[PDB]
Amino acid sequence: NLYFQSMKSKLPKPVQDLIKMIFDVESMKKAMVEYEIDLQKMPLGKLSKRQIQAAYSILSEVQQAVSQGSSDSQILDLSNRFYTLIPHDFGMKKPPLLNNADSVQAKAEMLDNLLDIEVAYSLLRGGSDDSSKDPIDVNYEKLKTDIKVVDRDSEEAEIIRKYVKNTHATTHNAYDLEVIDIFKIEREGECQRYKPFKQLHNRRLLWHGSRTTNFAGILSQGLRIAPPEAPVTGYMFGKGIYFADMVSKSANYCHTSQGDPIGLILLGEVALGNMYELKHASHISKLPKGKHSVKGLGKTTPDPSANISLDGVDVPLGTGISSGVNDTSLLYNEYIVYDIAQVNLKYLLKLKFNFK
Ligand SMILES: Cn1ncnc1[C@H]1c2n[nH]c(=O)c3cc(F)cc(c23)N[C@@H]1c1ccc(F)cc1
Repeated sequence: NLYFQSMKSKLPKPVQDLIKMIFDVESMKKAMVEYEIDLQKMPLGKLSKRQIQAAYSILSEVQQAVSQGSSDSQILDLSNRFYTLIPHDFGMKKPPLLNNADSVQAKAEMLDNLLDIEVAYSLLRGGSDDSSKDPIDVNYEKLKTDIKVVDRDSEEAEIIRKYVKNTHATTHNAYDLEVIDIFKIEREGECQRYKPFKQLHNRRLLWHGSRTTNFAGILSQGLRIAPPEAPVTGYMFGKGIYFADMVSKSANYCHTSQGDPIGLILLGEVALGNMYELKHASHISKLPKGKHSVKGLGKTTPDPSANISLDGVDVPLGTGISSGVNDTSLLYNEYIVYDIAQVNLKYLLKLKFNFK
């Protein structure tokens, strides 16, 4: 042409850092190490969906054996089959026999994380690996998600920072949160998928935290419901998509540590409709007619008189008050939907966790 075209990224610097953080191979590897996976038998590139599906089904059979009665033989078999799919490093300490709810639930949570890691990794290795363009921009494109920095002095940013400041507490005072960057995101196709559900009333802007190593999968594919193969163990309100109205609650699901103290949390617009309100666990197959979601009532709720609207989207950013709620085990509210299309992701926050 007339111009020299640099091989540098065409993205702004905070977006570049976001892409590097979510495609960080070192983090993928650390996760594998923490799970004690044998990395020579099962390297990052060897993880597959079919493998993960089959391992979930095994865990469901373990769960059925725990609730409905087991033999030693059966349990040993299921453990052997699980570890054949997800090989364990014998250089490390003996792996747990899968014969109890905690182990089942820890392994299911491993599989959720590994699935998103596999997604990230396959996106990363796929494509034209030619230098026709910057690696950062190529990996950005693969997310099929528009990501823009929200200007810090814009209305949106002031509202968002307020939602964070107010709904962060002195209870989970392990850390305070600091907003580093606010991104506006739009996943390809999601607005169209969401449209019909926009018709329902009670649309709310709610938090959803997750591990950083899951975000490539989250952005490329959107928030998902655990598959049918996955065990039900540990799903307080069954297999759906869970959100909080207090940033403190969602931030726990970032599983950030003093070692890596930055996490990512979403704000999504969720079409709740009529809410089935509950005070304790209850695994949900069907929902009562008239209801389109569940709300788990907590001891603490954002002050409803300090609530705001956006596009006719309720933003419950009031400071946390005692809900007055009688006989509940939940510290905080939760909201669950059972159809992936009831969610429209709007923002992604990068936060600093300042531990004490
Ligand atoms: C599995 N899952 N799917 C969507 N969200 C989630 C988790 C969770 N993710 N992110 C959140 O912010 C969150 C906010 C809550 F108030 C409550 C939540 C969550 N419970 C969820 C939970 C449930 C079962 C489980 F074995 C692990 C974690």
